[PDB]
Amino acid sequence: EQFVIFTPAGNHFPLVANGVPCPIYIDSSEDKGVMIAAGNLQQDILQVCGKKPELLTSTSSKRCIIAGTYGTPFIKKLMSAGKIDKKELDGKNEKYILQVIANPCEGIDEAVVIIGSDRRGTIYGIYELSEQMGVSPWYWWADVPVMKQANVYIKPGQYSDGEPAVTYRGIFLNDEAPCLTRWVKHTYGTNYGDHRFYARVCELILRLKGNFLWPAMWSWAFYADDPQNSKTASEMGVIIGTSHHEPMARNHQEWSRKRKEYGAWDYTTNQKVIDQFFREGIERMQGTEDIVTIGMRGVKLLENVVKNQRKIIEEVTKRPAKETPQVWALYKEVLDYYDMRVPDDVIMLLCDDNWGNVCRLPNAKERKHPGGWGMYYHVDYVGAPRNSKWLNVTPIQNMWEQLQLTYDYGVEKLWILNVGDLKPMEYPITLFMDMAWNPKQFNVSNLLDHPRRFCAQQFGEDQADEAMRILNLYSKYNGRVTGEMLDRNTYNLETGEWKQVSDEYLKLEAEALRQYISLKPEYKDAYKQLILFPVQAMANLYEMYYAQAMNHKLYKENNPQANEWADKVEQAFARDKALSDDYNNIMSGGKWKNMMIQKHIGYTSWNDNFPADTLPKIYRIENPEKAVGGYVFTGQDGYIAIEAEHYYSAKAAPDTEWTVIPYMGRTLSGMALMPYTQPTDGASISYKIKLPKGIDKVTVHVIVKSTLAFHDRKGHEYSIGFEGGKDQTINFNHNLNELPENVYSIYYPTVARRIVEKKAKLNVPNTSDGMQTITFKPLDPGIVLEKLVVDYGGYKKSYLFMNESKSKR
Amino acid sequence: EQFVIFTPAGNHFPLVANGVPCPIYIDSSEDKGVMIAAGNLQQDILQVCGKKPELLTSTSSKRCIIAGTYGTPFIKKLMSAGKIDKKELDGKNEKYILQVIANPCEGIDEAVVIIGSDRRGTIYGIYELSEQMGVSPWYWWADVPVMKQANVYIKPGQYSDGEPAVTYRGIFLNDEAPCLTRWVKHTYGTNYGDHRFYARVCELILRLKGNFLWPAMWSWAFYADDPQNSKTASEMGVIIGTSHHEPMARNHQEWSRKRKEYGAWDYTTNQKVIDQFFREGIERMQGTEDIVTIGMNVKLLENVVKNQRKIIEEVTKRPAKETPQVWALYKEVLDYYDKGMRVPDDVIMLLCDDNWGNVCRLPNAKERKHPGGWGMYYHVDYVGAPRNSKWLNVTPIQNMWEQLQLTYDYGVEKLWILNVGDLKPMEYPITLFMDMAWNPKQFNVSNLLDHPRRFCAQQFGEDQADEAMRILNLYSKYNGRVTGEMLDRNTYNLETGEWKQVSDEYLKLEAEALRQYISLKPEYKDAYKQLILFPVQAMANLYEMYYAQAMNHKLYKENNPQANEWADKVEQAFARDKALSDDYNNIMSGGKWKNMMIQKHIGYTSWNDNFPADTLPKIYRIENPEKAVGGYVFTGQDGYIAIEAEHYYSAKAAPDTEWTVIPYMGRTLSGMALMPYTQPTDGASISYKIKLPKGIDKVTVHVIVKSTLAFHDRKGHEYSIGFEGGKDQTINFNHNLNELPENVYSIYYPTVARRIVEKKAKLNVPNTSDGMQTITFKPLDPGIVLEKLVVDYGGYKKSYLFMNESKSKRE
Ligand SMILES: O=C[C@H](O)[C@@H](O)[C@H](O)[C@H](O)C(=O)O
Repeated sequence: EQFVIFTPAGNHFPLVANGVPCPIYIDSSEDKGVMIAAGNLQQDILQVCGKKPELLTSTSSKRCIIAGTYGTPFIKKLMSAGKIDKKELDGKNEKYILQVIANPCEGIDEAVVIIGSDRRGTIYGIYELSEQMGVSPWYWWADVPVMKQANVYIKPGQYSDGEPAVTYRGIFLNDEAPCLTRWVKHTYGTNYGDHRFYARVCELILRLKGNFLWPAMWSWAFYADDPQNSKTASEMGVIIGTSHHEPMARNHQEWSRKRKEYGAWDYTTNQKVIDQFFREGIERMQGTEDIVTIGMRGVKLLENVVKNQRKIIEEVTKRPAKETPQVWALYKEVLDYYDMRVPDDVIMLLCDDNWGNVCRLPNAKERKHPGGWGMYYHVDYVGAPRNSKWLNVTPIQNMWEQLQLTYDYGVEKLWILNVGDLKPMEYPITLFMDMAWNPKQFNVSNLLDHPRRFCAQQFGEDQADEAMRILNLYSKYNGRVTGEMLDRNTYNLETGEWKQVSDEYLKLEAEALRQYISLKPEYKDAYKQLILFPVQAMANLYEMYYAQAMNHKLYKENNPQANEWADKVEQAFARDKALSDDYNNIMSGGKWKNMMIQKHIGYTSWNDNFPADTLPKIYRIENPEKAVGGYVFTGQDGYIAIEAEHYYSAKAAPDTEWTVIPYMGRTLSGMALMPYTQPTDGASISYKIKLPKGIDKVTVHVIVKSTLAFHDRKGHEYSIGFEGGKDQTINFNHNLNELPENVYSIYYPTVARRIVEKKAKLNVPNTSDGMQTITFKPLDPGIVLEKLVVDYGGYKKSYLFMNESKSKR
Repeated sequence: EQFVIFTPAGNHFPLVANGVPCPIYIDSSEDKGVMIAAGNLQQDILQVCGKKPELLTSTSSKRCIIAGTYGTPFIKKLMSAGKIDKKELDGKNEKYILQVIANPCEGIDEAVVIIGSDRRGTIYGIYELSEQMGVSPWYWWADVPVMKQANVYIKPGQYSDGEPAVTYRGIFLNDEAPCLTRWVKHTYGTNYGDHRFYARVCELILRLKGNFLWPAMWSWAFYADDPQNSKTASEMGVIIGTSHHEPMARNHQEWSRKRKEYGAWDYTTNQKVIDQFFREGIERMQGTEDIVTIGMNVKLLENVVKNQRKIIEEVTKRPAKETPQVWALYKEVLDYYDKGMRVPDDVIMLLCDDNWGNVCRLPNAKERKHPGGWGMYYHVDYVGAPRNSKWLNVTPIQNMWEQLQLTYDYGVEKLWILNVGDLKPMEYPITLFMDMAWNPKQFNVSNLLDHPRRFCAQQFGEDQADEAMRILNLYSKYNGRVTGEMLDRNTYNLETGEWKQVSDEYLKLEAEALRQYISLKPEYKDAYKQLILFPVQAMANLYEMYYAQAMNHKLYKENNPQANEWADKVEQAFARDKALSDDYNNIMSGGKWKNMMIQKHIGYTSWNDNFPADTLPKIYRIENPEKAVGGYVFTGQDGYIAIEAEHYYSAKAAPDTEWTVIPYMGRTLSGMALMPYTQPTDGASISYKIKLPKGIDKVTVHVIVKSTLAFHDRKGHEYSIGFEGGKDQTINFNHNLNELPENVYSIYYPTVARRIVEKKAKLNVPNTSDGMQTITFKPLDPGIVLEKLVVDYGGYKKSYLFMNESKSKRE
């Protein structure tokens, strides 16, 4: 695989040495596609080493790069210069051989030689070299830097990716408004995708070793909007197709724009016009490799359409229909129809369910279909049950798992990926393309090596593992539920599931942020696009909805903590906006402005009908300073853990106030009678609980601050007991001193941990009462009550004394 | 309070206008301390505006700053001219008045005037002006940037911090090796703390408005190592003391270093030498404001004190009461005092916290009349039982406040001295401590957090204050739970999710600190790292290390090869701990703080750091983890059994297929699928062994498979699920997952978007003699990916992740 190294070494070809690149020889007979690729190679080398290689007029230099395409005597001489068997490329599809060859031809001492079995092979060779020299396919589309190199040497040996397993390997730009469309407008000034735009797309497809494109078709018409569109793709070597409901090489919008003139999209009543519309599509794609969509939705009718479309193809081409590549999509009713006559030569394009699951795969008879089978796969969708157009939400595993299946069932003629706006599907696109190239090189053991190599490529070797880990995780997390379908109820609040997934995503963000700040500066934009932004956007969205669910829970409980969670919803909502603003406007100098504007907060339907991202509903407790006391707890799972601030009522001693010390202690806060200069006589603080009826004993754990015996050598006491029962008086610190028996056995162990936990076994006075009241009475000043746990079988020893039990006030 | 503003305004004094600072006049009569402070003021102004104010030779400039100290004739003349009453300062302690004054003296049209009741007051005035112009006390000690200003104006009015509530307000550099000691050696090129180092310390103390210092005494001797030490402190205006075990103004090391000559630290047998050692301490500190530690059976201790005070009188030719003295009551001594030990009236009785921020003893109402007053020695760093805390700040904001307010309310107001360890990273507690000692009654529970908020505003700017304060408060609280040294895999409860909770929560805090960090203007990054980010990251990571270690041990005991991942995480976090500290030491602030963050903190088995180095916590790895598959047995708890599909007991593949784990596949752990999908599944099964309570006769089993569709056969995919000893229930999980009108919107699209298919099967539990059940999943069609099973017998709660996996072990 890896033939480029970045240090000089003997019997290694010096492609760049001491900053100086060798020149490039392309024979002038080569297709313009090869030339375009060679030109990009030149530029890539310039990016790599700082000097532009010369494009040689003739076979004259000691060391150079030679690229060309099988079928030429120049290339024959070169293949027997040396020792490359014709059978390595003869009749092969989209294959290159890359090899350092000594004395390749008279006037050249040594060359790295790239020979394609056809022009795309040659292109793929060229781009393989470009890629291995450190120009990612994503150098432009995700601002992946080209690491500068003084030296670039090529290993001896013969290098090939072989032939692609899947014949046509493509993306479909779709769901393209508003992001791609406004981005294109912003970047190119055009209210359509013009050839400058499609030149970038096509360069990307080819660098990814794809060869196929369904252009954007919502409001654009690839063939019609810019007469250079087709020529650009075609000369670069990208095969163009149309989506499954765009027959006969016409873009949907060519009809829609002239609907009043064309009239009805109905074959039974408007056939002459539709046939002619069709005919013109075929005429226009003659001379190209484009694949012709057949069929039509306005069974004997559909066959007649297809019969007629194929006649039209024959009339236009003066060739049998079989010689024009065709695809018939088995998209909906049509699949039912098929379960109908389809000619042998036609690619039967099967569809996923729009969510990455294949619906139908051919059986063993079906697989004998000479035209082959296709798969149209989604990583972006607008439709039921809800649009997924925001972030990548395709788990790496799921794409792999269904594509391996797809290939194993003999679907190998055509793979086409709905990529939405292209960004931010950069990774799945790459996986898709690599899998279409060679699905059998992938198995469960090595799957993650793919995102690993991708991350090595995008962010460097030293970042690959950790970036891959995060890429894999965010893809998984996002697979769970799309941002659009995520809301306050997706996850279970009461079980801790929501907190778990929210905390987990934030942990992933922390990690992504560590990685981000560790990057060399030139990787930051790519990492932001490919890793950090999706992670932060989703982690924050999670927290928003998590905080919302908490807000609602606590609001129903009349607990003024609801207000904090409301703040968090507002903050996260604002953060969502700041994150996208940064992606659009700041990142990459605003190169991707409008690529990240998809509405995602406010869906009440499958479609994003609603105007804009909108604040999830939250509630606030008015006068939260007064919303204190009145807490009643319901025991669950055998215990009641009570944060001391959640008292039912309290009564202060004279010249004192029960005071909440927020954050005090290990958990929520502390309650203390203040000031400490006053006796506490008659103060108490009471907690109301609901035990299951019948529980007759509890062990109450009382957690106070590790206050020491500062006022009175006897130490501090409080009493704890049920209303209606006997109060136990506990002296919680009389042993917290330096006396030999105490100093190591209890004193130092205790004080370093800042709390004192005392247990009181209490008899429940009447086990028939609905509520019990536990009352804490500080008998000495300076006692800070932090927590109580009423254990009736379920308490598990916990440093935080367990999650607070259910309550409401 | 705030008298500096940063725009021009009428009736406001232009201290800096147009980038140009007005000059400074200090009368020649002023103490050198004031001069030193005025010199720093000059520098500070230079930092702020870019131009160094002139130190005027004489009272000749239209506008200038004038600072001086009550009692000089120059200041006398100045106050009896518009319009400052003598009573505002006469006899006041460490007070300033700062006031714009018109025609303050012959030759000056207008001045901002700072008048201290004494030289420290003046100094504090000066530094108040520095601070309000934007020079934090932490400008050097935590690299807090000085926001440049073209214009700095002073509000009219009279400004004062009053008198400090607590007379002596100090820090104790302690536990100082290896960090402070090596940092000093590295920075000052000395093997001891010299006067240049102590000048920085003293500058910090004075800018914080403290006045007191117990210098580092482990391997250094402040008085002896550099003869300029004492002079420097003394002339700056910092009072020097020694720690409670260093009587009579001798540093402990002065004894230790001459222990052969000396020799026994025993008053009963080596009194002549010890008395002389003492006498020399008192001779040496004459001329200074230093406070003399006294003390050293009860009759013996009284005799020592009697003799120390005779020595003080002999040396000073004055009554002992005129020499400030402090006698620490900890341990036996406190009992002696209770038991009835006579302490002379003039002595400051220094009470001690428990080394962990809790006061041990406060004076009662009678005791509080002690004329010498009372002291509190408070710790935010400690080397001792039960275990050293000398790594990070671990003092919750609330705790320092809560005990210090108590301390003050009980009339302990002569002397507050804070053990600060290496000083860094206790920057915040030190500030809180100093501000509280200044004025404890300024603080209450309702405004407490405004203190760290102002601190964060000051250090990181206004726009960062709230969020930095929030993190500061939280990390301080989190650290208060348990010290890094005392934290280990057993601190938190693993089984309840507590460990995960606190680990995840700290990492969330780090995420937040990181957001904040990367939002900062670049000049704040070093200070924020020192003050917020590093402690947060260091602790969050430490938490994860120990959390991962606990998980490792749990899973290892279960013979579950997942243990290995957790082991990786322990190694990684261990390595991260090192990277974090390396950055603090070497990269942050250009390596200014090299060696300040080298404390050992991973490896404690006992109270002291007497182990060679931070060391990898013990982890265990399952050898041959690819073979450590199957053999899982689950124990139901809480009314359900949630089973990740990979955790099967046994499996049998169909011919030419292999049960294959697809890691990460699905919503939780992974997926199990018979591969490849080109083969019929005839006879394949995968079985899970569970322990139900024997009373259970029916369960609803939720079977979670990937939303695979009917790709091979229009009938769709089936599997069977059932108990060994019971009937296998066949479920067709996707026959309805198609575009047929009945299905397309009701079930098809709602299902596939969520990537899974959950089917419930009510199963009867067959009666087994073992109490064990085996539940068996049989894919009858290719391409089925089993992800999870939940066996619900009353406890299942509908959950998107189908609830935390139940307890299991294998083999
Ligand atoms: O914790 C402090 C160090 O262990 C000692 O040098 C110190 O002298 C004593 O333990 C103290 O804390 O005052």
